[PDB]
Amino acid sequence: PRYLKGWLKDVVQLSLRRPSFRASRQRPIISLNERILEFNKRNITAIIAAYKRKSPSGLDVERDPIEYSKFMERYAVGLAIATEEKYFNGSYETLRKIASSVSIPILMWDFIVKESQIDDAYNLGADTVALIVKILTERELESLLEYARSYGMEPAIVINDENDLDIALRIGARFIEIASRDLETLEINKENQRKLISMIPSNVVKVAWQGISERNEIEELRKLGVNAFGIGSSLMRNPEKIKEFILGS
Ligand SMILES: O=[N+]([O-])c1ccc2[nH]nnc2c1
Repeated sequence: PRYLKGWLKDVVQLSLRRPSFRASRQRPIISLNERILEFNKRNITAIIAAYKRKSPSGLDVERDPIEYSKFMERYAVGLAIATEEKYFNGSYETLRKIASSVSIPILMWDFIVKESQIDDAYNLGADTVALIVKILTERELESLLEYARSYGMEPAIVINDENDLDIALRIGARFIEIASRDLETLEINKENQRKLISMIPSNVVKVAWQGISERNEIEELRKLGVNAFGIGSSLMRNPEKIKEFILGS
């Protein structure tokens, strides 16, 4: 991983030590970026709903993850399931159970720093993973992206500034998450997010993530070329808000 400080250094150290999940996958791979483009062609707003029991940007939410994921199967283009243990209060078992219960694409959200965690995502049933530019060197990013694609996954490459975007293009990202929250300070900068979105080539599948809370914002971002919208805490609180994000109120 890159030289890191503070909580990022801590979470990367923890992830390096994460024991692997050693069972065979029992689920097809279903492409999250292809389904996003299908929604686009169908003029259906594409929301990637996240399940996260906690995050550094929100309070813990104790809801049944299965009931949540079955509800979202009706509406969302894909689910993102936060599996990191210390800061997201996640578990591989929650991912495994959700993947066993739903037939929409699933992204495993965690801090992926070694190949065995991509083996884990595949074996647990996730269709794809995020890879985070801020924590991985270019060589690790390239290696892990190639590794994930050898399983038939197309990872979301997470960026939050111009440096990250330059590295995403350099490693041949096809599917970019433009995160409006800086991982290190937790600050949201939407002006920067919109600038980055305007700099991405039109053939890359773009997900705007973090701080999206209104149908109007989604409509604005769609007009700038964004393909899909990742939304976590507002849906962890009120899953039915997803109906207004897709259909208006
Ligand atoms: O909780 N999540 O599943 C999840 C998904 C994507 C994200 N991007 N930035 N933070 C994120 C958290």
